[PDB]
This record gives sequence, C-alpha cells and structure tokens, in this order.
Amino acid sequence: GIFGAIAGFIENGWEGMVDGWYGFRHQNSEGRGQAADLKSTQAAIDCINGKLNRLIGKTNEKFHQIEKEFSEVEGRIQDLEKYVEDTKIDLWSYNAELLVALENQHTIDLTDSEMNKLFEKTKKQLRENAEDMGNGCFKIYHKCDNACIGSIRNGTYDHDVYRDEALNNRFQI
Amino acid sequence: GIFGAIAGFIENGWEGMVDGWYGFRHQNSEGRGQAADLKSTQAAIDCINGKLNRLIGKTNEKFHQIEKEFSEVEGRIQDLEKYVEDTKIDLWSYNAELLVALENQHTIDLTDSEMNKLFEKTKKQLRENAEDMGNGCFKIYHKCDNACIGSIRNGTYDHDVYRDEALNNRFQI
Amino acid sequence: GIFGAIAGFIENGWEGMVDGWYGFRHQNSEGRGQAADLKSTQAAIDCINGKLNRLIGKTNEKFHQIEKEFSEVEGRIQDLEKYVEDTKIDLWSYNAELLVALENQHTIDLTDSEMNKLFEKTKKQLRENAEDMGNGCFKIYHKCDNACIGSIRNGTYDHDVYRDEALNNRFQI
Amino acid sequence: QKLPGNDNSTATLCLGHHAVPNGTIVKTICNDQIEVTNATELVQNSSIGEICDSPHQILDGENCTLIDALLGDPQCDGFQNKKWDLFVERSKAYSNCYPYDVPDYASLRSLVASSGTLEFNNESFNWTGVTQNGTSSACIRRSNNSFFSRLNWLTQLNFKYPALNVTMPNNEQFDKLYIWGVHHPVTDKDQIFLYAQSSGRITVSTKRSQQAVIPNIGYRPRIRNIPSRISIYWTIVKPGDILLINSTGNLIAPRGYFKIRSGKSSIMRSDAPIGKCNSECITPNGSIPNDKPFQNVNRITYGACPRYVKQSTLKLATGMRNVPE
Amino acid sequence: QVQLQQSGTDLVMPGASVKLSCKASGYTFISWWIHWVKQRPGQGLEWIGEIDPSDSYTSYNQKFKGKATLTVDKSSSTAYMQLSSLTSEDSAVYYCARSGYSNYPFDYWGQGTTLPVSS
Amino acid sequence: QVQLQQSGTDLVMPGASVKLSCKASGYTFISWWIHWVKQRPGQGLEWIGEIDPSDSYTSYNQKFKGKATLTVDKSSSTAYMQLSSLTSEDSAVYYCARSGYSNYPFDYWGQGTTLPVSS
Amino acid sequence: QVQLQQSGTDLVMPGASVKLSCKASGYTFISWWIHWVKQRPGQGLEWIGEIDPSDSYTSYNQKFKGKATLTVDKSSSTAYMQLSSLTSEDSAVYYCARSGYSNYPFDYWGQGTTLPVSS
Ligand SMILES: *[C@@H]1O[C@H](CO)[C@@H](O[C@@H]2O[C@H](CO)[C@@H](O[C@@H]3O[C@H](CO[C@H]4O[C@H](CO)[C@@H](O)[C@H](O)[C@@H]4O)[C@@H](O)[C@H](O[C@H]4O[C@H](CO)[C@@H](O)[C@H](O)[C@@H]4O)[C@@H]3O)[C@H](O)[C@H]2NC(C)=O)[C@H](O)[C@H]1NC(C)=O
Ligand SMILES: *[C@@H]1O[C@H](CO)[C@@H](O)[C@H](O)[C@H]1NC(C)=O
Ligand SMILES: *[C@@H]1O[C@H](CO)[C@@H](O)[C@H](O)[C@H]1NC(C)=O
Ligand SMILES: *[C@@H]1O[C@H](CO)[C@@H](O)[C@H](O)[C@H]1NC(C)=O
Ligand SMILES: *[C@@H]1O[C@H](CO)[C@@H](O)[C@H](O)[C@H]1NC(C)=O
Ligand SMILES: *[C@@H]1O[C@H](CO)[C@@H](O)[C@H](O)[C@H]1NC(C)=O
Ligand SMILES: *[C@@H]1O[C@H](CO)[C@@H](O)[C@H](O)[C@H]1NC(C)=O
Repeated sequence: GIFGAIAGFIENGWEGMVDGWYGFRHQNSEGRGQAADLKSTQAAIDCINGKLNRLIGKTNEKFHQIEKEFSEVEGRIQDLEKYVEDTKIDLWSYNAELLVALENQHTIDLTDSEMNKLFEKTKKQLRENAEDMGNGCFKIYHKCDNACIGSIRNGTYDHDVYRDEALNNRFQI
Repeated sequence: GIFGAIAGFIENGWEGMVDGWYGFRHQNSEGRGQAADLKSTQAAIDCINGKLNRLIGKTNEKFHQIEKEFSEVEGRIQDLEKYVEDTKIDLWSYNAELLVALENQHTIDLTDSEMNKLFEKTKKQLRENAEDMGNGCFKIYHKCDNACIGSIRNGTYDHDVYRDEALNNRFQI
Repeated sequence: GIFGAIAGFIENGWEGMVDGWYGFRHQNSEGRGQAADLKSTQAAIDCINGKLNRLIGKTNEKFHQIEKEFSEVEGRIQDLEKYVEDTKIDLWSYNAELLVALENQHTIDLTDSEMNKLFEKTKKQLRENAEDMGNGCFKIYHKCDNACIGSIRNGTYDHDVYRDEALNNRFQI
Repeated sequence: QKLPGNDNSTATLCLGHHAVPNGTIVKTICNDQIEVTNATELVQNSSIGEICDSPHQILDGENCTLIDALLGDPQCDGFQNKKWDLFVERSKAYSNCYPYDVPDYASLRSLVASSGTLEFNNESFNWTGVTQNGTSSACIRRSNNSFFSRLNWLTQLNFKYPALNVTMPNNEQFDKLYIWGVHHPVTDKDQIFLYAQSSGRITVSTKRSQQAVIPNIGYRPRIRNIPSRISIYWTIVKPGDILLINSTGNLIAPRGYFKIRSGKSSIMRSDAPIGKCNSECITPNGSIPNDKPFQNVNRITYGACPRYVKQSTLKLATGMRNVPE
Repeated sequence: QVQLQQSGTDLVMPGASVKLSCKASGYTFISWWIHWVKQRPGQGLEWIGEIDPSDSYTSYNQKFKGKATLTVDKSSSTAYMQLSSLTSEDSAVYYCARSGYSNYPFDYWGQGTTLPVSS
Repeated sequence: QVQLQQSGTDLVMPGASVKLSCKASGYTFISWWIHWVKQRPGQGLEWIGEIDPSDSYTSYNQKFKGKATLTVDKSSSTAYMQLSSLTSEDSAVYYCARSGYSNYPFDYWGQGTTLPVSS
Repeated sequence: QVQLQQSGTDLVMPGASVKLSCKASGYTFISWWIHWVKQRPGQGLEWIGEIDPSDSYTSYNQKFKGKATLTVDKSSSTAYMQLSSLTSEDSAVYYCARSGYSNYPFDYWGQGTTLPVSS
C-alpha cells in the first residue's frame, strides 16, 4: 500500500459494491447514485488471476524418489538422505513464504495503484471544473454532476461547455 | 520504482530532525520553526521493525547433521556430501542476497512513498490556498499567527477565512 | 505499482525517438520539434545496466562434482544422487523464474515511474502556466518560443515573467 | 466520505473500493497481520483419507511386501506377472515362508519398484546331477511344504553334488534381472546333508561384473521354526552379456529373468484403503487435490503433487485490502 | 445470515397513523440502504421510498410523498416507515428491502407486514 | 528492410506542373516524418519542406513557399510533391528523406528523381 | 567528536565593544543552528539570539535587541557575537549552543566565555 489511497485519503471502503471493485458515488440534484468502474476492476482481476494461473496447477511430476521415512538406524546414508530432505523442505518452505509475502505485497500495491490511477484519471478529466477535497471526492462546480453530464465519465467528459469557474471555484463570499 | 521525493524533489535533506523521520519546517512572520510528523515516521518505523521481526531472533534448530569437514579423501559418499553442502550453501547465499536486495529496495520505495504521501496530504489539506514551488515547499498565500502552521500538521486545517484572501493573493495583476 | 504513465495518459510510444528513452515534444508558432531528456533516460539505463552487471558475467566456478548421468542401475546411492541433482535443478529453475519475473516487474515499474516523475517535474515547473490535458501534453497559455520551450526542458524555467499572460488566458480568454 | 447536503449549484463525486465485510488476514513484508477482502489457501491441509486408482495403476500390496512378491511367497502368489505404477505396502505386511535377509534390501526394493513390473519368463536352466524344487516346512502353499515360486532350492542327489556350471546369454533386446541367493545352514552336519560338501561357493558373474559369495554356517534365532537364513542377491544382464552361474553348493538357483525397465513406477508405505477417484497425486495418508501449490500432508509423494512445506497455512491475497466501517 | 425481521399483521382504524418496523440483523445496518415496497392484492409491486441509515437521506416516490416518512434507529438497527391518513387504498402488504445503495437491486426482503385498513 | 522507392526520371515541359512520388515501405508510415531535399548539379543540397503523415503538417522553406506542396497518401504509404510552374532553375535531383520528426536527422534517403525541365 | 571551542577570557573596558567567538568543529556547520546564552553570576540562564549559518537568519530576544549582533563565518566554521556598549550589567558568562533548528533543543554547549566588564 504505497500509493496511499485505499488506507489513505479514502477513509473507508464501501460495503454494497456488489458488482465491481472500484466505483463512483455521488449526490447531485437528481439524487444519489452509484456505478462501478469496469476497467480498473478488470485490470486488478486480470493481474490477480495471472498470479492464480501461475500458482494454481502447474505441478511437477515426481514418480520415484528416495526413502524419507526410516524404521531402523544405518548411519551415513540415513543421515545424508535425512539431511537432503530437510534441506529441500526448508528451502521450499522459505520459497513459499517469500513468494506469498511478495505477491501479497504486490497485490496490495497494485490495488493502491489502481485506486490512485482511477482517482487521477477522474481528476485529469475534470481539470479546473472540480476541486479535490482530500476525502477522495471531487466537488464539481457547474450543474448535473453525475446524472446527465456525469454518465460521460467513461472517457467522454467535455470539460469545456461547463467551464463554470465563476460560481464557486474562484468566488468571494 | 521509486517516487520522486526523497532524492528528487526534496532536494538535500535537513539533518535537523533529531526526533522524527519526516516533518515540516516553516517560515512565518513569527519566525522559522521545525516540527516532526509522528504518523509517517511511525508507519515507516513499523514496517522496518516488522522486516526486522522476520529476521532477528527467528532461527531453526539443526541438532544432528552430516559431516562437513573430511580429514581423509574418499569417493562417492564424501563427494556427494560435499556436493550437497555446497549446493545448500550456494542456494542460501543466493536467497540471502535476493532477500537483502529486495528488502532494501522496498525500504527505499517505502520511505519515498511515505514522503510523497505526506506531501500529497499537505497539498490536499491546503486546497487552493497554497502552491507547489517544486522544491518541496508550499508557498502559502495567506498570513497566519502560527495557528495555521499548527493546524496543518495535525490535520485540523480548513479553508476558513483564508480562502478569499489566498485567492486574491494568488491571482493578481 | 503501475504509475499509469506508459500505458495510462500517454496513449502510445513515440517511434522516432532515436536518441534517449524519455523526451518532450512541443507545438509553437515557430513550428514543431522534439528532443530527448538525458537525466531520466540515464537513470533508467543505469538501473537496467546495474541489473545487467549483477546478472551477466558473474559465474561461480564448480570444478569437481558428482556424476549426473548413470549407465548402470545401482539403487540407494544413484537415487540419492539423482534426487540431489533434480532438487538442485528444480530449486535453481524456480529461482531463475522468480528472479526474471521480479526483475521484469521492477523494470516496468521503474520505467513507468521515471515517466511519471519527469511528467510531475515538468508539471511543477509550470504552476499556473500550463494545464494537464490528460494526454501527456500541457496546454501552456502563453507565447512560448523555442527559447522558453528549451528552458522548460532545461530546468532554467522562470514561471514568473509569463505568469500574467498565462493567468489571463487561463481564466478570462 | 461524508457527502454535503445537496446544494443545487455544486455537489460532489466520490471514489471508493470494495471492502467486503469480515475478510481474511494475510501476511505481507511490512505487516504480519493485514486484512484483505478475499484470500485463497495455498497449502493442502488434509487429504480425502484414502488412496484411489484412476490415472495410476495402483497395486495394493495387502499383507505382502514387494520383495516377498518378487521372491514368490505363497501368500503373494496373486502378484505373479503383475504390473503397477505404485506398489502400496501396508504396515500389516509379513512373511510366511523361509526366512531371508537381502544384504542390499533398500537398493533391490528401489530398483524393482523403479522397474515397476513382476512379469517373469521361465528359462530351461541346465541343472544336471542335482535335486530341484527343495521344500521347507515353514513355507506352506495349498497345505503342503513348498518354497519360493521364483527361486529353485538345489540340493544333493544320491549323496553327490556336482560342480554347477551353467550359462544363459541375453540374446534379447532388454535387461535380464536374475534373482538368486545363498543358503546359510545351521550346522556342518546340515550343510553336509544338504549339499554333500563342507563348504559352498557361488560365483555368479557376467561380462562386466562378478559376485562371489560364501555361505556362513552357524546358528541364528528361529523364525517360523527355522534357524537358517537365505541372503538374496541379484544380477542384471545387459543385452550381449552372458550370465555365468557356477557353484559348488549352497545355491538358491534362479528360474528366469524379471524384465526390468525404466518408467514412472515407485513404491509407497501406506495404510489408507483403495477407492475410486480421479486424482493425480498420492500421499501415504491418501490422495490429495493437486490444485494448491503447496502441502503439509506428507513428504512422500507420487505423481503430480504439490511441494511439501512446513507451513500450516499460506493465504495468498486474492482480493484487495479490507477497510470496513 | 442476513435477516430483515418485520411485523406480521397490524389492525389500524382508517384515518389513523401507523409506524411500521423492520429490524435488521446479520449485517452492518449503516452501510446498507433500506427501501419500502407496497404490494396490493390487485396491483403489482410499488416502490415507496428509500433511506440511507448513515445520515438519514430521504427520497420518496412522487405518489407516496406525504403518505410515508422514512426514519431509522441506528441503536436498535430498526428502520421505520410512518404512514399518515390511512384510507381504503392504503390496505396492502408492505415489504422492507435491503439493497446496497439507491440504484442497486434489493438483496434481501422482509417477511412483509399486512396492514388491513378497515373498520 | 526499410526502403523509399522513387521514380527514375520524368520528362516535364517547362511551365507545367509535376507530381513526384516517394513510396514508403518496410516501416510504419504514420510514425515517421518525410522530408524533401533538392540537389542541383552545380549547387549543394537544399531542404524544401517536411510533412507529418499523421495529420499532414506542412512547414516549407522560404525559397520554396510557392513552389512545392507536400501531400501524403496513408492508404498507399506514398508522399507527393506538387511542383508548380517549373522553370530552368528547377532542373535538379529531388530526394525524399525519412527523419523521425522535424528536428531529427534524415535516417534513410530515396534513390533520387531527376527532373530535366527542358523541351 | 562534536565540540564548540570558545575563547578563554576577554578583559574588556566598560563602554567598549567585544566580538566573542565560538569555533565549531566535528559537524557540518551550515546544517545546525547556533544560539547564545548569557548566565549572570547570581541569576540564571538567559537566551539572547539564534543564527542560521545557511543564510544568516537573525532573531534575537526583546531585551537584547540593540546589544547583540550575531554573525557567522562559513569558511572558518566560527560564529561571532558583536556585543556593543558593554556596561556593568553585561558582565556575565556567555555560552554558545548548537541546535537542530530554532525550536530544536540546545544539543551541545561551549565551554563558556567569561567577560569581566570592569575598569
Ligand atoms: C544355540 O543357541 C540357540 C539360542 O538361540 C538355540 O536355539 C534355540 O534352541 C531351542 C531348542 O531347540 C529352540 O526351542 C524350540 O522352539 C521351538 C519353537 O517354539 C515355538 O513353537 C512351539 C510349538 O511348536 C511353542 O510351544 C513355543 O511357545 C514357540 O512358539 C519348539 O517347537 C521346540 O520344541 C521342541 O522341544 C520340546 C522340548 O523342549 C518338545 O517338547 C517339542 O515337542 C519340540 O520337539 C523348542 O522348544 C529355540 O527356538 C531356539 N531359538 C531361540 C531363539 O531360542 C540352539 O538350539 C543352540 N544350539 C546348540 C547346538 O546348542
Ligand atoms: C492539533 O492536534 C493536537 C493533537 O496532537 C490536538 O491538540 C488538536 O487536535 C489540534 N490542536 C488544536 C489546538 O486544535
Ligand atoms: C540551459 O541550461 C544551461 C546550463 O544549465 C545553460 O546553457 C543555460 O542556462 C540554458 N540555455 C538555454 C538556451 O536555455
Ligand atoms: C464476520 O464478522 C461479522 C461482524 O462484523 C459477523 O457477524 C460474522 O458472523 C463474522 N463471520 C464469521 C464467519 O464469523
Ligand atoms: C493376509 O491376507 C489375506 C488376504 O488379504 C487374508 O485372508 C489373511 O487373513 C491375512 N493374514 C492375516 C494374518 O490376517
Ligand atoms: C546340459 O549339460 C550336459 C552336461 O552333461 C550337456 O550334455 C547337455 O547338452 C546340456 N544341455 C543343454 C540344453 O545345455
Ligand atoms: C520343479 O517345479 C517346477 C514348477 O515351478 C516344474 O516346472 C519343474 O518341472 C520341477 N522340476 C522337477 C525336477 O521336478
């Protein structure tokens, strides 16, 4: 979590987002509304399932090996076989622990990156028509923020016909 | 991938922090001052101490093993024991090198991320009342009686009366 | 930890950047032109070549080892030797795969981070002189010829002599 | 995300994430206990409890060992000419024939399990002047005194034991495993009565190896009322080599070759019952699903199996970080 | 599991006021919205209004504007819906439903409270 | 490999107009700029103009402002010069050059189209 | 090791000006602030002024406004103090103190320079 979004300026998550992983939520004149962002959610699912295809399955076939349980005491060969098996088990346990920790850290960093990417994409779409309040929300200044000129935050925000900086963006009380 | 603060935009370090790792340093009409930020310092200290907790004190008990030094010269069994020990030593040396490099890279990334997160938190707190000078400082366009400098650091800073005055100072001539 | 630059707001790479890896490109009243950025390119080249130093060239000397191919069929010792060699090969293959994946991910994150850092540096150079168009180009709202374009590419930016001309066109126009 | 009170000139658009309630704790490199929305288990904790034989030709050893089935134990006569991919030896296994002790038991068991077949071809060996098919009271087959079915106990004939000298070349295109042995009598009187000579000597040699053994006459603790032992040796004859078995006494003569090969067979020590599945991996506890990368059931595996680790659980972060409330 | 416990049957005189209840259990009451649907025996389902338990956000249907008022009790995890000036047309089965947000589908429904408005 | 195919020799009467061609192959035509150089037998190389195949950006030399017009065909990957009012001073070898952008060296050149303006 | 070497003892006539010295060694001089504390033989410690060696930023006490003048020499790593118009009340021990910043504590102190102002 290095981008500081999921535990940063977003104070808490949203229980009830049952369709997507990242989304938009608003309260304009036409009432409250929520939508999910398919692109960032799909990218996160794509990378996590790439990890899942790397890990789940792909098991090497080991048919004949050495004896790993001994019912008697022999000496040199018994000690060597036990040492080899213990070395292999310790090395693979370290590999498993390091892989799990590194991939969990990368998953959390990827989630933080996707949240910050969606936030910055919305900020660059809005330009000077909105101010970031630091809660992850965007105070949008013109009219009809996400009902009729705000379903177009799929990539088609005009941000020119609603250059309303005189209302409250640059105004004196 | 590092962020651009620790060695980039934050130019040359400060050396005056004897209590914290990250913090603020201002110049108001009441004079200059320095103060540390406990939250980012504590987060970096927590992750670094966790990385130390994975390593310091956690050792595996290996009581009986194979012989690793041979006074006499022998054939297959001695060669196999030497090969097994050399393989284990080389694998653990590679694991140690990779672990040290990965944790050092992640510590540098974490410190860079924490400095950038504190800068972005301050930028989001200041809203349109302050400007990014590129040196890492914030040209705050409203005077204060050090109460604003106190309220920015803990997190209780609002636009207050210092919004119209800040906008008038920003947009002149 | 994708910063969302190489595949984000920068839509495509520039086939034609024959020197350097990152660069600028302007559109003035004196015509079009573009040039590379030496610092970010050199930093990315330095990290990638450092990975190349730690990978290419450094090899361990293994003179005498155990037999790895067997023509006859003895049991206990040849099966421990085959098991030891198979264990070493599997561990080193896993190490190679994890190393290649981690270094490739770090290289991609680094090359995204350098582009994002250079973008943020040239964004902080022009405080209210340019706006983020979100495609990677900045709408700079003043008469800028090749002298000030190269000043922005240079680090000798003034951002004060053009501030009035870039503040009238930014708001009133 | 405290939204303002809906002023009809300016309002807000907020961003958020998933945060399913009461997710799963995973481990990272900064935090040892961080909560995420979803996580998968990467360590196979438990098996189904039984071995089962869809992809692999699992052969239940029952109360028979692999070496006993190789030698031809009367209780293991049902394993003759039987192929397998995994011989599951049971802890209830025992021997009900003449006592024996292979000097390289682990190596012989490993090579026979790697060959993975018990198919046996009889050869018309030229034993002249001796008595074949020696029987013992401790080896009972259909309520009669018998012996190992794949081993020929050769004794005296008319108080004479001519010096054996035979030859069976490997004119085939495969290796020939000859299982033989030396009988260790209990007394010099018993050795004289059995083989007409005070001391025996067996030299089973090929074109690249020789094996010379000496019987060790002496008393031993009684197993099945037998104070004698038979140490079992083996010889592998490559194509083009010649098996020369020459002896003057105490020979447990072979009956043919066992057709060792190379493949994917092994041996397991287990007590799980055999059922029906479709499972690639077999552990001594039982078959496990090989969908998880790791396991903690057993270090002994057969087939496409997860790697054994010492960890009990390893939660891979399948979802995002869970920030409730 | 998620349950929305509702009253069974309330006998209310015509022209009076009733305050229905819908106890929420098995989930966090704050983070999930609560709706109200009225179903007549001779008509289909009719959405009345919605409430946000976090800050008591109200937005009703145009038909049921002065008829219904939606309130919540975060301490007892119960959502109320007060009916005013009950007539013969108000005699129907009322359902409380948990959706997830305003424009999200109703995940779990209540048992339904039959309200016979008769003398 | 990358080539810039051109016509060999065109015989044009004086006072007429010609449309030279420079077929581009072996590379992405949009991503790389196309320039134009004229070389007289008694003079040095002279840069005429440049074209951006992405959006047809034109910037000509001051001496060749009213003489040459640069156009591209994105379908056939060809670049054209529309020479107007050819005189005796226009008899030279014309090269088309691929650079990469406006301020970059000409990576690959054409074969050279000789244009003898005579009767 | 870090230390602040000072002059031993200066015998200065009353009504004259003195320039005390505090040589800094063992640390980077420009990255640490230097303060000045006066201790009367009967009274306690009294802060006078602070200096930032990076840019010679000055901020003195209200009482010691026209008395003290703090200067630094980055070449010789010495911090001076131009005391002017010495009187009978100026005869005290003067200390120089290293600091992280203005509000950061006095990390290391000098040996102290006794200044007997007598005739
Ligand atoms: C060198 O030293 C070794 C020491 O190990 C001696 O070996 C032992 O010799 C004795 C004597 O022969 C053996 O004892 C015999 O055991 C047989 C097996 O016992 C099992 O079966 C019977 C039923 O048949 C059960 O009752 C019993 O509980 C066991 O389960 C017995 O069958 C033998 O019985 C014979 O003798 C008795 C009289 O004592 C008769 O009544 C019987 O009918 C029968 O004829 C006998 O008891 C012993 O097993 C040997 N091994 C061990 C490990 O002790 C050598 O004998 C010795 N050699 C010399 C030359 O001194
Ligand atoms: C700043 O934070 C402190 C806690 O460290 C606390 O006194 C309060 O929240 C803030 N100060 C003031 C004066 O409000
Ligand atoms: C660019 O910078 C260099 C050195 O920093 C110097 O030539 C000058 O300041 C700048 N030149 C131009 C042409 O902007
Ligand atoms: C998870 O936590 C919730 C309360 O937040 C609780 O109601 C639920 O029973 C928990 N789940 C399990 C499986 O215990
Ligand atoms: C050995 O196995 C056979 C068949 O599986 C069984 O009939 C016999 O009882 C077993 N022997 C013992 C001692 O249980
Ligand atoms: C067996 O050996 C005898 C030796 O007397 C010999 O005469 C006979 O031909 C041999 N038979 C075979 C099949 O080798
Ligand atoms: C010995 O027994 C085998 C059966 O395994 C039989 O084929 C052979 O003829 C017998 N030999 C004699 C001499 O009885």
